[PDB]
Amino acid sequence: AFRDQNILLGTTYRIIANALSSEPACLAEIEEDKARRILELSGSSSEDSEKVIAGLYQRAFQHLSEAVQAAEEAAGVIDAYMTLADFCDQQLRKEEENAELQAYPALVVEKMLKALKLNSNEARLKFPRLLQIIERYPEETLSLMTKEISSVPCWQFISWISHMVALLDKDQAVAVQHSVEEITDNYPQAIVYPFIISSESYSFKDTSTGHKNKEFVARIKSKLDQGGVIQDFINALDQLSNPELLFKDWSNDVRAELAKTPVNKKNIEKMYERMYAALGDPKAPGLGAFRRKFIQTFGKEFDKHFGKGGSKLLRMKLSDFNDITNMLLLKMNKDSKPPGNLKECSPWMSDFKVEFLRNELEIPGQYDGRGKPLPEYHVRIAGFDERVTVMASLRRPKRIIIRGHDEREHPFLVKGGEDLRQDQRVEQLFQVMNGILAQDSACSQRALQLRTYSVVPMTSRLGLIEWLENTVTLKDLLLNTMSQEEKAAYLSDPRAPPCEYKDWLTKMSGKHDVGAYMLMYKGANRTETVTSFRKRESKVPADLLKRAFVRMSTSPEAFLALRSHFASSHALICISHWILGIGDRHLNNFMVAMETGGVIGIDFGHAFGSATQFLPVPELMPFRLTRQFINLMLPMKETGLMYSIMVHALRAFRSDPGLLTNTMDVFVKEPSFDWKNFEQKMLKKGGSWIQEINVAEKNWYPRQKICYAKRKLAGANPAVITCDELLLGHEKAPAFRDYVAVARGSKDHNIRAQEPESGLSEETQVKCLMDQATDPNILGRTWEGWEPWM
Amino acid sequence: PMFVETQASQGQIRATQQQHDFTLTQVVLYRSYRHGDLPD
Amino acid sequence: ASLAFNNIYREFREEESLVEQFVFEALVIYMESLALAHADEKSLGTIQQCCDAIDHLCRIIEKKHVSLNKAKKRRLPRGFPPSASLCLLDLVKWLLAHCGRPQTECRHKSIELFYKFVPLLPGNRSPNLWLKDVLKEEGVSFLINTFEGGGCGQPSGILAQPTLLYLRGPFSLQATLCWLDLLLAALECYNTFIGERTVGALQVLGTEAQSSLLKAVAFFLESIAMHDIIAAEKCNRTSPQEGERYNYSKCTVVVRIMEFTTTLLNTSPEGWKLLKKDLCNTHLMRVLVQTLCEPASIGFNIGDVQVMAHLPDVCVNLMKALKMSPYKDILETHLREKITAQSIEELCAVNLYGPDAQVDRSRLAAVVSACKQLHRAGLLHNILPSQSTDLHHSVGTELLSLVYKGIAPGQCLPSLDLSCKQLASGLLELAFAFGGLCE
Ligand SMILES: Nc1ncnc2c1ncn2[C@@H]1O[C@H](COP(=O)(O)OP(=O)(O)OP(=O)(O)O)[C@@H](O)[C@H]1O
Ligand SMILES: [Mg+2]
Repeated sequence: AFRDQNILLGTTYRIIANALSSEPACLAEIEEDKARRILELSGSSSEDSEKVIAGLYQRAFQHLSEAVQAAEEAAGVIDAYMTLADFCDQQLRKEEENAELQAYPALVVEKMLKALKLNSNEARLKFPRLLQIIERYPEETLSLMTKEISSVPCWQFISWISHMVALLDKDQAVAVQHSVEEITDNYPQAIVYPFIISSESYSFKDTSTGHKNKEFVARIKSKLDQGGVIQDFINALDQLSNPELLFKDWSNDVRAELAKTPVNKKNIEKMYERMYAALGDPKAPGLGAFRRKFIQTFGKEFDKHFGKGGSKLLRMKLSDFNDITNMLLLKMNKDSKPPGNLKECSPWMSDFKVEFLRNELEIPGQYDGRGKPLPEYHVRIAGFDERVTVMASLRRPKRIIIRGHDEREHPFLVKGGEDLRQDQRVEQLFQVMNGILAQDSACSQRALQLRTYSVVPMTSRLGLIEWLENTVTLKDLLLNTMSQEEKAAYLSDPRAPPCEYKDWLTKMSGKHDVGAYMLMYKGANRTETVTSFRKRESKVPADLLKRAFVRMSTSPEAFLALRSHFASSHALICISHWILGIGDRHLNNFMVAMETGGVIGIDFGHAFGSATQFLPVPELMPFRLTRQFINLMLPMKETGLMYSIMVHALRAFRSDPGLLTNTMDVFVKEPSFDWKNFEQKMLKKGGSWIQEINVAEKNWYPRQKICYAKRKLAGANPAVITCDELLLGHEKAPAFRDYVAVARGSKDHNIRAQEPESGLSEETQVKCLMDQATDPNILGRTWEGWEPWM
Repeated sequence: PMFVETQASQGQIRATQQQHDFTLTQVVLYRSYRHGDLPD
Repeated sequence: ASLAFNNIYREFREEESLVEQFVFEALVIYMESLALAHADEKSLGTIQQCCDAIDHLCRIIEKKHVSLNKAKKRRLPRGFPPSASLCLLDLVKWLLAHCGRPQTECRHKSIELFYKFVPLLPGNRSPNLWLKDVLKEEGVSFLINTFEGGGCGQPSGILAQPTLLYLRGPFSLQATLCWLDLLLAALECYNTFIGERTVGALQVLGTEAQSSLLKAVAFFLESIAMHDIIAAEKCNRTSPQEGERYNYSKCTVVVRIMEFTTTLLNTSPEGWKLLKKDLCNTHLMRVLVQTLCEPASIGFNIGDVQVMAHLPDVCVNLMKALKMSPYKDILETHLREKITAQSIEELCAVNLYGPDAQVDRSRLAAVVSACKQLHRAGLLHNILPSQSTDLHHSVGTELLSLVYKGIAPGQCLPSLDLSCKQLASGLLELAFAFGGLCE
């Protein structure tokens, strides 16, 4: 009771001190007795408000440290550790944003690792803050960290194992080196792919420390090649990728590099040999007949132009290199054809034959992280079903079916060429997010959970995504509901919205390219866009989703449950894609489960409002709430199910954001989430922008992406966030004033302009959030491939 | 997943003949349909 | 998948273009599925149905043997290289390469399919001649890498792992079973290829060859064969079922080693000298006299009457085989310490007819079956002389007079139990087997 008494009294002092610091004018607003009672209670006597705030914090730290000291004699000791730990962490952040905080970075590390020793969840999720605080305070904590993380159970790090192997080339590797090798001893398959993906980027420095790091990494690489089975599995999966697509990606990552003169041929030759090792040299590690046919058609021309060696392309010719690649690609996008038997493209997967005591190919993504692993029940690969189905997209990924040893069949979506680490960490954020949603009463009683699917990056330019079965994408659902008159009249008719919109954009601008928006945002006033939007809105049938669910269901209770599940799941992913700020939510990026009705969100390219920052035509909406989603709930208005789901989920997040803001922080502070990766990501996508006509690197600075996210989780107007975010990306745009004028609203037609900028509440914020996403002035002048009329 | 076939390389029905090749354990002729072949 | 072929073989064999494209691809994976069926339990009959399917496909191949080995563009089986054609000879080479694979029944079917398929090839030579050709033109150690090398894929087997020490980790029981099955596969293929003549005995395990069969069998008999106390292969806690499977697998490799040495003696007469440095010493002879005098101490089971109907003839042919050898005296010196005269005057002095008197009557039946089997070998008068007067035999009537006055009144009567009849039938059969004595 003494320990809990001191926890509570320290929390009281912390609440008062955080209250006076948020607005230090309410202290001179309340009462002459109340102000004097606060000024007495801190003990400091200055009447300056800054010293009385620091004195309140000192009393809070005194009481909480007394609680930690009293806690050293399961549910009540780790609470005492975590209150002091997150208090000193919050103080440290309040210093590091802009001599009292001296003994804090030792204290956070010590008490947080002690809590993680005692099977905590809130200390397990707040662990990468320690590896972030090690670098920024290396004097107080580099050997303390090591001697305390030594005696911590090795499987507590599996969820954050992709940070340690990236830390393993630093000045502070010794603080993690014990747990990495303990993981390699106990559970080797939990570290294999994050080790492989981080061996690509080490750059070991030249000290007595860096050489020991190189010795340690070589030791772990010797320990992880159990027969070299995984590199065969990765290579045979890498066979399942279109070769003209790998060539076009190589043209991308050679052209941009070669445009930087004095081009410095050292990395260019490495890029070329990595091209020729897979698309060149035919006597290869085990290619199949697909890649073999490709090489026999186009391997002789790769030294006719680029030279044996590769020093023949070193006459950079930055226009004529594109001429070479176009001369290739004109044939290349015709001659290839994706094969549909697994023996025709990957003989190692065709001839699997799990061997007589060699190893085990565990099916990837099975160490989630929490609890003891117990890999006796993990699924191992017995063989691959010989039916590969190609999806119909530009970056067409193949679908394989892995027959696991436990009587069952698992389908996966193998896609090569792109970096899946962003998708994996967004899914990890969703795990944190609907772990928060489960520990809330009003959300668990509604049973609100985001549908998560596992994403595994094997290496760069190759990864496996779990296949979600009996699902179909939303645009395919809407287009399969349509009758052959509605369907073909929507697809081939010049008065249909996908053809009328382009005419209306020429009618406003004059041109036929993406520069039409930088003239239509200024040239078209508010009533023209709204009226033209309704005229191209009423051409699609009014109730496609209701007819989809009617012909999808067989009884009125079935229809009611399908529509209620669609509504709840879509409102949850609408409010949870805005907190992260995920953009480019067109109709193919949603997938609806045909046997249950729920919505799944896929394809997380744009992470933190980079849709409304970096695209040429920005996307000024929080989420997808077009006319179908609100005709489905008719006769009930928009105060119905979706509004209460959004309000309940937003309140559940904004109750305690300490867990969420830290995880968004360690996601956005990753070096692999940077401008080089985003630039090379949107290049192989077509999408809204085709090239970069920017001034220097477009100024990606993640200092304030999370400042925006903390503002919107603390209470902000959402349209204030949109102007604040396109101010970072569109100030040198010719239509910046009209972008802000469109996003801000009217003070006449919209609730988002009739509110303050900040200090909002949950009902109010979702009110002006649903107002923005349904604004016809916003939907009428947004991107043409987004299809806002649906 | 159905088997998509192999990538390419680089008076109605026949009647029941009574004469076999393989012995049992321990130009062909055609006919038409006789009312129990197909469903009615 | 096997039930669906055992119904349609009758029609699938009745079309040429359907059988001159599909038969090799069918046979290869039906072998592979039978190899996968090694793991499951012997009640589902999946092994039975795959052997039925393989025999149906084999009779199909046997009929149309003239058109199959003609080089034609057929449909390739899994694991096969890309070729301009396919013949039967490549299938024979696939069968020969998949000879020493660890899975039992698939190894058996692969061996016998090879033997059925070295005929029906264009020139019709015997398997002696064709393998001599391929051993003239591919090296003798290729064949040793097929026999010894388990399967073909991973470079493994007892050529890679001669002792269980090289297969080391934390102790897993199933891994020792993998090693035993690899050794058992090499034993079976060596034993079959030397028995059905087809190879020279002295020119496979000889001059300059890493034939790690003899190293493996020496390590097996040195420490592993005798004392399956299963701790003998750990260097925790054992269950009966983990131990019973171990004893079954341990017994059925001892049996195949006994048949292998039998074939090695009966095939090459001057190749006795190979099995001198390792085999004919305390190890193999200790196991053999142990199996003769009491097999259940070594790890067998009495309930399986089938293996108790196979153990007589294997030890009989083994004792008969080195009867005509320089190892007759090592046989005699290892038999004439557990089988002596006082060894039977000891056991002839128990109280036989009591209602609980299995105090040596349990261990009498082992010596009774031992002398029955020694007599059927034909060496009973070699190990037991006539030490009374003459050809008028001492114990050959003393056992008769024993069981005679054993059912004398005088305590009132001996009334008989269950194992008394089994013992007495054995004593009578040994007494009658001693020679003559019908009068
Ligand atoms: N996790 C998944 N489970 C099942 N199907 C999926 C999954 N992810 C994608 N798909 C299917 O694959 C198709 C294309 O996926 P992907 O997102 O890789 O394509 P893309 O090249 O990004 O194009 P788009 O953005 O139009 O989807 C989707 O339309 C969807 O039907
Ligand atoms: Mg997508």
